[PDB]
Parts: sequence; C-alpha cells; structure tokens
Amino acid sequence: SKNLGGKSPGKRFGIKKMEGHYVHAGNILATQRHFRWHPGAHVGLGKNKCLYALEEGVVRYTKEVYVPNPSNSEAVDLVTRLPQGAVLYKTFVHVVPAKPEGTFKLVAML
Amino acid sequence: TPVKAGRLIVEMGGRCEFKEVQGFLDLVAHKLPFPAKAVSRETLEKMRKDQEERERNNQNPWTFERIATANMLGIRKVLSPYDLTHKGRYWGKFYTPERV
Amino acid sequence: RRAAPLGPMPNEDIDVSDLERLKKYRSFDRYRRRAEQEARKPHWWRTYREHFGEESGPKDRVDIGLPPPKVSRTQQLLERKQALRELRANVEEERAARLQTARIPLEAVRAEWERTCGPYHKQRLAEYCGLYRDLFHGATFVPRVPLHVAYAVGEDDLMPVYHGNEVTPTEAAQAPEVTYEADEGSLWTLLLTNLDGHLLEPDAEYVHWLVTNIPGNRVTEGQETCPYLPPFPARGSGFHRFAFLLFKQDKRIDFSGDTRPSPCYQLAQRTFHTFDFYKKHQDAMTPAGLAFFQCRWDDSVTRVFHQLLDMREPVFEFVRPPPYHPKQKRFPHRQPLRYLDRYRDSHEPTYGIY
Amino acid sequence: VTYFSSRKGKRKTVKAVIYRFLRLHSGLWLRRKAGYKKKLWKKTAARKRRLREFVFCNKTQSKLLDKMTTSFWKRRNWYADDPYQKYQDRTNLKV
Amino acid sequence: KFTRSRIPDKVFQPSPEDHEKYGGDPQYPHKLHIVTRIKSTKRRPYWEKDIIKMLGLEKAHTPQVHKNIPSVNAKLKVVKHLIRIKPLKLPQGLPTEEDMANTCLKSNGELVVRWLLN
Amino acid sequence: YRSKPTHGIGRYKHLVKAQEPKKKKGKVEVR
Amino acid sequence: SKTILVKMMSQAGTGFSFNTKRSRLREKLTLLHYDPVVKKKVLFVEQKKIRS
RNA sequence: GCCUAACGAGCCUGGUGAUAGCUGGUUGUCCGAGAAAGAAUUUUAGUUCAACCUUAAAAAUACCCCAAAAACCCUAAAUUCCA
RNA sequence: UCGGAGUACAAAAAACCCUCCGAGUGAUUUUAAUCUAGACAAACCAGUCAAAAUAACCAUAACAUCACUUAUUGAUCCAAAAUUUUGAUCAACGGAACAAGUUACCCUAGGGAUAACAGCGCAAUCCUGUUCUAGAGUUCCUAUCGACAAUAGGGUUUACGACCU
RNA sequence: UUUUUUUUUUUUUUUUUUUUUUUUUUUUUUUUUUUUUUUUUUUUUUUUUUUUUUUUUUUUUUUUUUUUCCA
Ligand SMILES: Nc1nc2c(ncn2[C@@H]2O[C@H](COP(=O)(O)O)[C@@H](O)[C@H]2O)c(=O)[nH]1
Ligand SMILES: [Mg+2]
Ligand SMILES: [Mg+2]
Ligand SMILES: [Mg+2]
Ligand SMILES: [Mg+2]
Ligand SMILES: [Mg+2]
Ligand SMILES: [Mg+2]
Ligand SMILES: [Mg+2]
Ligand SMILES: [Mg+2]
Ligand SMILES: [Mg+2]
Ligand SMILES: [Mg+2]
Ligand SMILES: [Mg+2]
Ligand SMILES: [Mg+2]
Ligand SMILES: [Mg+2]
Ligand SMILES: [Mg+2]
Ligand SMILES: [Mg+2]
Ligand SMILES: [Mg+2]
Ligand SMILES: [Mg+2]
Ligand SMILES: [Mg+2]
Ligand SMILES: [Mg+2]
Ligand SMILES: [Mg+2]
Ligand SMILES: [Mg+2]
Ligand SMILES: [Mg+2]
Ligand SMILES: [Mg+2]
Ligand SMILES: [Mg+2]
Ligand SMILES: [Mg+2]
Ligand SMILES: [Mg+2]
Ligand SMILES: [Mg+2]
Ligand SMILES: [Mg+2]
Repeated sequence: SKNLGGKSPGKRFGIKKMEGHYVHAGNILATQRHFRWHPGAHVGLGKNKCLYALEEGVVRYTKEVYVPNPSNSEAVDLVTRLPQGAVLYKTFVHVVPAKPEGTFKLVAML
Repeated sequence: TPVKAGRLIVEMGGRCEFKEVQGFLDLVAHKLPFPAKAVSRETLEKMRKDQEERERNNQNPWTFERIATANMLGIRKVLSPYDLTHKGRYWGKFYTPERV
Repeated sequence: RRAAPLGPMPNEDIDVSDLERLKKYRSFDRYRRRAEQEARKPHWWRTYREHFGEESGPKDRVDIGLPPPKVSRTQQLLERKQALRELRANVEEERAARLQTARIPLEAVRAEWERTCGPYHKQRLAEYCGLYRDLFHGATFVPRVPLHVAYAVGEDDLMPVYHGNEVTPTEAAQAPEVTYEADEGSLWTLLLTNLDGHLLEPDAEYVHWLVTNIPGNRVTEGQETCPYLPPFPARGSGFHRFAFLLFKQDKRIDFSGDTRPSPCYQLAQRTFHTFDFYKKHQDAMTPAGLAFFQCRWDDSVTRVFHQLLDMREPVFEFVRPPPYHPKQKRFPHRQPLRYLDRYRDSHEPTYGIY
Repeated sequence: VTYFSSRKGKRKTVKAVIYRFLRLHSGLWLRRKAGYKKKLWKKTAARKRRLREFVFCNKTQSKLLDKMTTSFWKRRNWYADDPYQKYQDRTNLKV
Repeated sequence: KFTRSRIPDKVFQPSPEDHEKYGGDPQYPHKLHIVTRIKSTKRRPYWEKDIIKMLGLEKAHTPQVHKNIPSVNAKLKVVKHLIRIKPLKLPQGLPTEEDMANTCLKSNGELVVRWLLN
Repeated sequence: YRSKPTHGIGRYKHLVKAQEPKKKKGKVEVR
Repeated sequence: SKTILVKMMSQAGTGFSFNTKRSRLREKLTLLHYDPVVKKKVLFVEQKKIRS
C-alpha cells in the first residue's frame, strides 16, 4: 500500500448546547472548524472559532442577514459581486439573558 | 458503464416500421448481460399503462408499499431502507415488472 | 429528508440563469442599506427581534389628545416651494456653500421644530423613556402645545427643563415657571408626577405640584391642589423621572377627594395613580403638554428628608447577583488548588476541636 | 509495593509518591502538571500558565496513592506557616 | 443501518368504510383503550422492549386499560405490531364504589357492572 | 438543518459565478 | 534556512531573560519587550545563544 | 565424537516450594442480581484505566419525548436537545 | 508520530497492509503579561477556550500575522543552566540509559487462536454443455468450426479462506 | 563546549623561482580630467623547534562554517 498517515482521531467539532438550554457565562456553545454558526448577541468568538456565552440565559438560533466587516476584502468583494436583490443570510446563535443586572437593596436607613 | 433497469441503451429512428427493428435488435438485447427488449414509444406506453392498471386493480388489500410504509408486523427489521422506494419491485440488480 | 418552506424564500425572486444581464450593486453602503431594510421585515422564521423583545410587535396605541391642526397641504407646499426658490435665487448663499463658511439660526430652527415637528419627537422620546407605559399603560398622546419649564437658580441663572434633561434637586428646590401659548378662554391643569421614588408601592407614583383650573397662561392665578415639593430621590437608586403633564379642560372641574392639605408632608396622602386620575377626569381633561426630566440624588435631599418629611434618609445600593458555581465534587479532576477557595464560607481558619 | 517487610514485617511505601505528590487531610492529592519545565519558548502563555498551575487527582489515582503510601503520610500535620493548612480541610461538601 | 421507523400520518387517516367495517362511531371517538400483548419482545428492538415495559404489558394475554390521548397513542403506534387494541365499552356505565367487587370484563370488549347476581 | 423548512437560506454560491482562480487564461471562444 | 535560539536579558538592571527564535544570518537581536519586574516596556538585547 | 545405557556439554546434593503472560485440576445445598470489548502497552496468549455489572448508603429526577432548533453547491433511512 | 478529504450522506465517535494530500517548518513585526469565573474534549497523562480585575501604549485593539492553518511536534528521571532556562529520526514517535546474526546439533511450555498433506466453503482459474450469427468452409452460419457476447451446471489443477484436528 | 579550514603587498588570486591584476607615487599623452604607455615601492598574522625550499608540525588572539543531547 502507498497510503499512510491518514489515521487521525476526530476533533469532536460540533454543537454543544441546543436551543432552549439554560447556560452560564463561559460555557462553550459550539465548536467548529469553519464558520458554520456565527455568534450573535452575548456570544463571544474565540481565536479557534469557538462560541461561548458571555451572559447567563437561554440559547437561541436564528437566521439573520449578514453584513461583513468592511476590512474583509474577500467578503466585501463577494458583497459587491452579489446581484441587486441578493442578501446574505447566516445562522446566528444568541443568548437571551435571564438574570437581571442587579437589584437595589436598602443597606442603611440613616 | 453502470446501467440501471429501465434505461435505454440504443435509440433508433427513421422511416421504417417496428417489426424489422425489433427483429434485428432482439439479438442485441439477448446478447446484452442484463435482460433487455426491443421496444418503441407505443410499446413502452402500453407496458407502463398495463403496469399502472394492474397496480390499481390489484385485488388483495395488502401491498408491499403499504406494508413497508406502515411498518406492519415490524417488517422494517427484515427490509432495507431502499425498499421503501423500490416498493418490492427491485431486489439487488434484478427487477420484476410483474410484482406490482 | 426535505420539508417545504413555510413561506417565500428570501432569494427565490431573482433568476439564477444569466447573471451577467442582471444589475449588481458595487457599493458596500448600498448592500448595507438593502440588508437593514430587509432585516426589519416580519420574516416567518425565528428572528432576532422575536427572541430579544420587539415589544410584542405591532401595538394598536389608543390616542388621547387634541386633533392635529388642519393645514392646507397645497398652499403649504406652494409657500415652501416659493421660499426655497427665493433662497436658491441668492448668489451669496451659494458662494458661502462653495467656500464652506455658513451658519444657521439655531434659535429659529428650534422654534420652527417645536412648532411643526417637535410634538412627534417629544412623543417618541417619551415612548423611549416609558412615560406612557407608567402613566396610562395603553395610550400615548401627541404633545401638541409647547411647554417651557424653567427653574430659577438665582437672579440671572435659569435652568430649562427639556424632554429628558438632568436637573438636580438643588436647582429644583423652588417652584418652576411654566410657559405655554393659550387664549383667555380655556382652562388648564398642571401636574408634576415623580414616577420613581415610592418606597412601598412599585405601581404608584408621587405628586409634587398639582395645580388645577388655570385661566389661560396665568398659572399662578389658578388654585393649587398640591403645594410644590422638592424632589427627594434615593441616594442609591438614582436617576428618577419627574414629568410635568399639562391637560386642557372645558368645564370647571371641582374635586374634594383629590384635594391636598397645605402642609401635605404625608407620603400616604402623596400617593397617586395617573390612570385612576384620568379615569376620574376623562370627560373634560385631555393631555396636551408633556415635559419629563431626570433627577439624581445630591446633598439637598438630606434636608428634605430630615426637616420636611421628618424621616431618616434611606440609602440603597446596586447589589449584584452572587457568582454561579457548580456543585462541589468529592474528587475534582484536573482542577487548580484554588478550587477549594470557591466554596469557602469565610477567610478565617476554623479549628473544630483544637 | 512491599506489603510485608523483611525486617519489621510492616508495610513500606514508595518514595516516588511522597517526592512528587502531596496529600491533604481531606483525602485529596495534589500534583504538578506534567511538562511544566520543558520547552517553554515553544508554548503559549496560557499553556505555560496551565502547566505552572497545580492540579488535583481523581478517585482512582487517589485510591492508588493511598494504597501505595502508609498511614504515616495520612496523619494530620500542623506545620508552622504551612501554606496548605487552609486547604487541609473541606467545607460545604453536600454529598 | 436499522433504526426506528417513521410512520407517515397518512396511515392513521380513517376511511369512511373503516368505521362500518370495525364497528366504530364516525362522530365520537371512544374513551379508553384495552390493550393486549400478543407477540413477544424477543427478537425486537430495545426501544420497543422499553415501550412495552412502560406500558405495563409485561404479562402477555392480559388486558390493560389506557387513555385515548395522543401521548399514549404515540407509543401504541410505535408498538402497534405487538398488541391488539379494542375500545372499552360500558353498557351499564361506570361502576360505582358499591359495585367495584362485582365487576367483570367480557372478552368482547365490554365491562359489565353487575356480575353474578346471587 | 437539512430537515428544517429553513434549509438553504444561506445558499449564495448560485448567486455569483465568478470562481475562476486562474492566472491569466482567456476564453476567446465566442463564435 | 537554519534558525537560532537566543536568550535575551533585560536592560533595566533586573535579572529577566527570555528565549526567542531568530534567523542565523541576521544581526544581533535587539527588541522591545515587557518586563513584569519593573512592569515596563524595556529594551532587550541578545545575550546568549542556547540552541541552534 | 566419547567422558558408565538420554552429552551442542556428565551425574549427585544444595540454592529449590527456581521461575513461568503457558497447559491441566481446584472437593456441600439452595436463593438474588448478573457482563462480548473504547484507550495505552517489546502490546494484542497479558495487564492498567474508561464504559457496563454486584453488595451497601444518600438523594432526585430518570427513559418515550409534541412543537421549535442543529451550513454552507445535491443528498435516503434517520440522529442530538427538550414539554 | 500528527493534521485534511471519503469511507463515516444530517449531534459526536467509529477500523482495515482502505483511496488521495501533506507535516518533523519558513518569512515579517503589532515581541504577543499577571491573575481568575465558567465551559469543550478526554481512561489517565496530556490538549483546548475564556468573562471580569490589574501593568504599558490609542486615552476606541491587542487572538502576533501569512504560507488549504488544521499538523509543524516529546511524559519522568539526568545533565548542563545559574534565579531562570535549554534540551539527540526515544521516528518501534506514551518512550528500557547503553545489547547483532545462525541453529537441519537443538531444547522446553503451549497453539488447529497459526501454516504445509487431507477434508470443507467459493469458483478467480479449470471443464462442460446450450443462446446469438458476423466470418471460415468454391456458392452455403450451424458437414466440421466459429471471434466480440449471454445463460446454466461440475468441483479434477493452481490460487483464496483458516472451520476440524 | 566540541569538530574543521585558516591569518598575503593597501584590495583579491595563486605558489615557494614569493608571482598576476586592482590601489599608491614619479613621468608621458590632453587645454584640463578620464582612458591609455613606462619606472618604483609594496607580504606568508605572531612563538618555537627544522628541512635542500618551505605549502613540517606547535604558543596568543581574530573572524569564522557544522554539531551542541531521545529522555
Ligand atoms: N466477554 C464476555 N464473555 C462472555 C459473556 N457471557 C459469556 N461469556 C463467555 O462465553 C462462554 C460461555 O458461553 P455461554 O455458556 O455463555 O453460552 C465463556 O467463555 C464465557 O466467558 C459476556 O457477557 N461477556
Ligand atoms: Mg480521517
Ligand atoms: Mg482512529
Ligand atoms: Mg405636504
Ligand atoms: Mg548417561
Ligand atoms: Mg510455579
Ligand atoms: Mg502473553
Ligand atoms: Mg437468576
Ligand atoms: Mg452471554
Ligand atoms: Mg421534535
Ligand atoms: Mg426530559
Ligand atoms: Mg464532556
Ligand atoms: Mg478582559
Ligand atoms: Mg513500544
Ligand atoms: Mg507506541
Ligand atoms: Mg495518543
Ligand atoms: Mg548437514
Ligand atoms: Mg516440543
Ligand atoms: Mg482453525
Ligand atoms: Mg480468533
Ligand atoms: Mg494424506
Ligand atoms: Mg488445504
Ligand atoms: Mg478430516
Ligand atoms: Mg475463492
Ligand atoms: Mg458453480
Ligand atoms: Mg465466407
Ligand atoms: Mg442476456
Ligand atoms: Mg476433491
Ligand atoms: Mg495444494
């Protein structure tokens, strides 16, 4: 045989948290090799394209328009080459916060 | 070259009748590996209409497609996922047109 | 397995074949405009607004206010076109535009804005600040008439009260002056309501100055139901909202249940509900003026709490929820040495029997 | 592991465990991360911090270390200015 | 790969002649199911075994009464090839507390309230 | 997802056909 | 092209050295790094050669 | 080759109850529950973990799981998450 | 030894002495810190992210970047370092600090878990018949043959399997 | 740290008859430079022990190229 080195364990690249799951801050929502799910509100983006919740709440998945950063040359060129009626759509993952920021409690009645 | 059942191999035309073309194409059909026939537009239409008529006037209420779709008797354990589309007419590379 | 879409697809209108004959936009600005225009449409799939609170989408707002002024549209357009032609006829303005040296009469712009399109901006600002959500809970009005509220900080210092401005209790200690154009044939009522500051009832609001039966613009001559009271926000929970509401009324309204005493230093008596008030006086009163402003705690609130209200000053604090920690495990695996510190009751060494 | 010694007949212990491990009185075992002194220039700052940070051992490793170590090392030690005296005990363990 | 079998909704759409053939009421559906396990769960998938366990049909040829709700109808559809299902009939109505010890279940699918009077 | 009704909402490669990563080759074949 | 590993010390007087990969055919390395001992942006020059 | 009937290195005793991942055997009754393999290894004739399983003890959610959700050129049987 | 694609079509994993790409590093400056919630993955060892808070620069970013960016790398112990680091195709790449051939003069414990002879499965190979006619046969497919092709049968040779010893 | 080539007129190549082109100086050519034609000087980095000559081998430093440790 001439083929060698093909053997390699999988990287477990997939979606960790499904819609409706109550997650906390820092929980990795999903891991991916390429950009399949894009972060939305309260979802960060690690340097390895991982998605982690910044707030504690409920995970949701939506289909939303895609407006690329103007500095991304390939994305800008694709946008300019798109026809007049075309609008890019991407699957975004969001976290809807549940706990409020805080409460006002009486500390001293002086 | 892979060939499935129901696929034409050689298509002929001209100002001739059907008897002679069938006569000199039956030998080629026989020499072909898979079973084959020398058909025409009229013959293909006739056989398809006969198949539809048989499948619509079949007397027994139990049919392979109905049983496979309804998972009657738990027959999906014995059957194959492709059987849901084949409807019992195709088994391996062999096709039986008389099995509804 | 494939499923049928529940409605029209976004990019199913344009033809895939013959892209070269189809016009494209080459501007990122054009693409951004198109994307933002499409993002506001009610798509049949799960969108961002539905999950992040678009405020129940459409809402049939009940309108309680004066009818809009009836203006001849054709004559107004003709006059505006004539004015624009006269302005463009000048050469000096064009020279100034070319030389980039031009100024604008901001005072006249403000006056014209208040006259024609100020009410709508004030209404949307009040909607953003949630005035109608807490005053009527189902109705938003158009502040047709202007309302200029001003506090006097001295002899030559005047602090205006615009829609959403920040005025401290030091400037708000004295009763402000209210100005509005009105003929000598109508009756008006002015009500200063503090939406935030009630210690007991979250759904109730305080009244600082309620004066009814105003003949025309003469606010002083009208009888005051509730004497003016300086704002008293809490030290911790700051930035309360104080709103002046001006209502136009037809009949001479007399009420004995809502009458307040001259001292009026009891918070139990200074408990108000604008919804119930407008239910009581809905036949005659119609809101036409609104001016809301923000107010935070300062050193002047202590004097109001002590001398006037005869109360101890309440102090609040914005406390945050405690950090979340998972259930402590018997044998944590690959955890740092500080894992035990996350569940420590206190940073004090505890000796059980020694 | 010598279950029965030749001289005294007691049970000995392996010195490697005491050299490269630390046992808390709560039953937990403390160890260093493997490879925290090898090729530091080739590793990222976060990886180096992970290597330098201490770690704990799971139930199987803890039981193995307890079997391989005698009862002397499981005693309660009150050292002077002991950094781990705070971590010796366990609190709020709801099991 | 052999997995669970999806059953299309077309199968459970009754024909007008089905009511007359099976003696069912075209207007008002029955209220309770009498289910009896006919075949064994051996040589059958573990999910079917679990469904038959949670349906309380461990003992074969022993009728069990269940609701006519879709929640249990889903499992009954899953394991429909191993059970016989009949509608519960009440010619004498629901038995009261004074007739609980004198009830009986005839094989035709009806529940008699007064059984063996003296 | 493939089974979801919203499948292919991000399909965009059919809207643009400029995917020629060649150095300088020209067609010059329009008869 | 062969690389060279160089140990560079701080010029702030405090003892603080770090290793860096460099090209062999280049001059003496002199960069601006961060010193946590003085917590400042300091000039670091090549001092020693450790690995080829 | 021969060295007392077996010599690629004699025989006896002692070490010696040599050591064997290898073969063979392992002695009364009844009852309960009850396992076919993922990772390393001079390792695939074995060991050490993980997943299952057994005796006890704590608790509370456990399997089936409707919607809704999981990618971008086409893609079946169906999968994961939850009322 | 490590990574990518299909096998493995849609959460994850998933093997073969299965079919193909590679990797055991280069170039540049933005020389890329401390501490700590909460998570992925995993038998373990390892590998991955990362909110807030601090030190220096805009007083608005710092994940070093690019080469399909995913792989470009190594656990104790030990040596040399001197305060803080470095490390040999352990390449059999979870790795003994350093050890080659032959035994038909061989021995021992086992294995039909594993070969050679036999038996058995299949029929690649082999042997049979029939179907098809282009062509040979002076004209004429079938007196005698009959290429390119089809179907069915037998288990004599070799090969394959490793089921009984 | 170890292995190896080594140190040439002012600059580079050889070789032991220490030579050949650049550079310098003194002349000529030109109105003056440049180009070109003659003459001259110009060295084995240093120590030590030698051969028939030294390109025999050793002391102090100078750049140097490769290696600089599986664990
Ligand atoms: N690995 C494994 N072996 C089993 C299991 N059950 C039976 N065996 C093995 O099967 C043999 C006995 O066959 P049985 O009596 O089960 O038919 C024995 O070699 C026994 O060890 C099991 O669940 N797992
Ligand atoms: Mg692979
Ligand atoms: Mg693998
Ligand atoms: Mg108009
Ligand atoms: Mg003898
Ligand atoms: Mg023995
Ligand atoms: Mg073995
Ligand atoms: Mg039993
Ligand atoms: Mg068994
Ligand atoms: Mg569902
Ligand atoms: Mg559930
Ligand atoms: Mg996990
Ligand atoms: Mg931060
Ligand atoms: Mg090995
Ligand atoms: Mg290995
Ligand atoms: Mg490994
Ligand atoms: Mg011989
Ligand atoms: Mg033998
Ligand atoms: Mg065998
Ligand atoms: Mg075997
Ligand atoms: Mg024989
Ligand atoms: Mg054989
Ligand atoms: Mg035999
Ligand atoms: Mg064979
Ligand atoms: Mg055969
Ligand atoms: Mg012929
Ligand atoms: Mg044929
Ligand atoms: Mg034979
Ligand atoms: Mg043979």
